[PDB]
Amino acid sequence: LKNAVQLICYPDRIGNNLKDLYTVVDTHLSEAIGGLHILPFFPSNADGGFSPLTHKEVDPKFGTWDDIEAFTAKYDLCVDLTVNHISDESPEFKDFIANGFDSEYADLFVHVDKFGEISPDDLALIHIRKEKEPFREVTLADGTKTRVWCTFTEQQIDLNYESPLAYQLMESYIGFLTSKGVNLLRLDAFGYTTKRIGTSCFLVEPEVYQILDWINQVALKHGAECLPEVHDHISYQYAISRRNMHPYGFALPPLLLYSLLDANSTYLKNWLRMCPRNMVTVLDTHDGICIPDVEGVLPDEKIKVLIDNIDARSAANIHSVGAIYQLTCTFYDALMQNDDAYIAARAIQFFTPGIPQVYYVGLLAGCNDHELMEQTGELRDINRHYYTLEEVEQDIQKPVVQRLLSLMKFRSNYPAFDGHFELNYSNNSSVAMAWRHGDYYCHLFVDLNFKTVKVTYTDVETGETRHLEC
Ligand SMILES: [Li+]
Repeated sequence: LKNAVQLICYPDRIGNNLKDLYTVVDTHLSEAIGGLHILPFFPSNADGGFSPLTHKEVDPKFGTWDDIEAFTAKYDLCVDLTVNHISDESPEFKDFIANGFDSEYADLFVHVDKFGEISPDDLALIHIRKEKEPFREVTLADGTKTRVWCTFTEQQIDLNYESPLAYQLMESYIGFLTSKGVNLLRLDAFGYTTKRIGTSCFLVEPEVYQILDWINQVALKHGAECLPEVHDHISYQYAISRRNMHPYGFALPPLLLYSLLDANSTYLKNWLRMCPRNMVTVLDTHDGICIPDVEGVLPDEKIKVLIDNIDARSAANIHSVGAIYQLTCTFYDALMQNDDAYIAARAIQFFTPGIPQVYYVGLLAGCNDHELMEQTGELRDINRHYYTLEEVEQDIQKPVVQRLLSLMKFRSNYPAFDGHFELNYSNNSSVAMAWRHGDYYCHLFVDLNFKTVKVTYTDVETGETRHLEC
């Protein structure tokens, strides 16, 4: 897998289709990116393809499989394996309803009547997305009432991992996708899949790791890399690094938001000393910033400083089990549209060990739009605005976006990152990150209280060290 800036993007949000994205990606980002994580295409009733009827298909409006294949041929390809759940509209679920209890698929779906009568203590013990019980009374064709357990939307149905049919549905999905050339696959919400009474049912030790390893092994024979995603204390991300499945850099976005807010480099630098390896490093993402990803990394005093100095166009936060659970804003509006601060943030991300991943609304320095969110009624939709290609053109004609593009291209192009990372000494208000591969060497220095981003690099054609201000 190549060490170049990637791109998380939608099949339909930019352009009218996947090919339209290909036209723009070839026209620009051809030299800047080298990878592509495309949010799901396959037909879904809920969560933007997070609940597909099947991974074995591509929705027609978004595009055709061959267009996805063309992306696979040119760049790296990452797509979502919703290992936790499948659609109710999905045929295997439909067959189970038609056959009622007597279906091969039904054994694969989890049933809550199997657990006996759950205690109130055991009930409260469960890790909760929303404040209704994670259950689903199904209307069978038989005219009978049964209960399946699902974590997210009712249309999504959780598939338990005590039936090997779960692992086998997985393996067929992985087979199709890795054949289509997907370099990497992200295991969506892996922790939720383990379920036990008297247990949180999220990230349960060590079965969740065992389930992850089996999926990873099938992918490795497949040749597709695994990027399981979890929103929990970084220690779980470190465990994923030990597994060799790639960890996510969920801690760095709020860490950098604080560090830029207060002009404070200390916690960022400790994290850099000890960050997990094989990480893929985000700033702006298609979800919000689920705060528990920064806890421990940033003190509660500083998380409170950040959350307060947020409250002001800027973030909106919805919390179910916490005073703040998540905050939804475009990263640009998180930094109050200050483009020097945003450039420093992207540079720091790129010098962070791991594979940097820029988001589309981030790449076009997009400001959040309330109106798309209001019609949807979805929070995260302020970070998921639709782009037309001429909107694209005029937005890449912005100075901040062109600076960003210069930055993205250099990080993918430069030899030194392929070497070792050495973080340098600096004061508590600035940061110094260096890469040294062989003769090649590059060096990011950011002043956080002035937002100045100076990179010194050695270029073989010159044969001499050179200094530029990205
Ligand atoms: Li690996």
